[PDB]
Amino acid sequence: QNVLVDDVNKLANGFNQLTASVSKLALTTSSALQAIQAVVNQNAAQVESLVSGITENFGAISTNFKVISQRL
Amino acid sequence: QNVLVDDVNKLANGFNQLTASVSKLALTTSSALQAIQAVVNQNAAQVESLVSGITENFGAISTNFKVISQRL
Amino acid sequence: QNVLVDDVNKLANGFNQLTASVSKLALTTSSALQAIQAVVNQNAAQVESLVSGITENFGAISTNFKVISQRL
Amino acid sequence: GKNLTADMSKLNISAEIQLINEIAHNVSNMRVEVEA
Amino acid sequence: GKNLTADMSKLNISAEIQLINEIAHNVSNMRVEVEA
Amino acid sequence: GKNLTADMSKLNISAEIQLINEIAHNVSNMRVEVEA
Ligand SMILES: [Cl-]
Ligand SMILES: [Cl-]
Ligand SMILES: [Cl-]
Repeated sequence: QNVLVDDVNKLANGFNQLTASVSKLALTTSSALQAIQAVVNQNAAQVESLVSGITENFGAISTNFKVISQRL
Repeated sequence: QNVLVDDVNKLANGFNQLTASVSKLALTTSSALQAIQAVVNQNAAQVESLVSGITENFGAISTNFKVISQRL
Repeated sequence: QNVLVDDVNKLANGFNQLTASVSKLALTTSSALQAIQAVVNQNAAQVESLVSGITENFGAISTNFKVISQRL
Repeated sequence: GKNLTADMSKLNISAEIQLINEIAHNVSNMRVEVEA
Repeated sequence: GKNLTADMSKLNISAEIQLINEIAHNVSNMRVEVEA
Repeated sequence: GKNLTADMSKLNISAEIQLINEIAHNVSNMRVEVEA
């Protein structure tokens, strides 16, 4: 009945330690998630932009075959 | 030796608060992870599907050069 | 004043349970994050490698049109 | 040839990011002091 | 020209997702009641 | 035609991964024993 008072002290500090690091854990997870979202979306946008460019090229190539096939 | 009883009460509620929000933290992390997996894999599948299409086009273009180069 | 001693026991075990699973939570989150980084970066590298290849092809196609357009 | 279409998925986990930030604020405001 | 090949990696974190769901269930079942 | 350029972003969360590993080590070293 003397250790109870020390035990309450121990749990108190351990609890405040645990919450501080659960806090840190959440923030660090949040930070990773934000970076992933930015990169995944930008990489998607590039691929979309890339396909548009590839489609313009195939159209210009198709036009060239038609011009030369009839002008021949 | 009167604060012990109140202190046990405080730790009890703080513990049940902490577990509830650690629970929420895990579920929210799980939910982010699931969305990331779905998007990353779908974006990969598209690129794969895209390269197949680009390869068909280059083959058809290669065929056209050969037909016109020998038929000339 | 007899339940205090049992209550300290309960919080003790519940605290050590909570920390063990917060530990597991962090490690499992770390493991997901590592896999995501590896896959996202590799998929990016492939797209980059792919565009280089697509650019070589468009150059060779452009060369063919020029050779045949002037040699005609 | 073929009609290349992209149809890229975009990632939306803004709610999860923001809800995890709120958890990190509600914890850490859970310090437990004692005595007199 | 060149022989375009993709070789896209696919993400597999189903185990981590599921193990994190089990953690969220084992916590939250860790309420600590008291008294009489 | 057009001058295809990629400009792909690369993901860098090595610090977050490593800081989360340190959290998992600092927890779990937070066992609380008692008595005599
Ligand atoms: Cl950070
Ligand atoms: Cl959610
Ligand atoms: Cl694991």
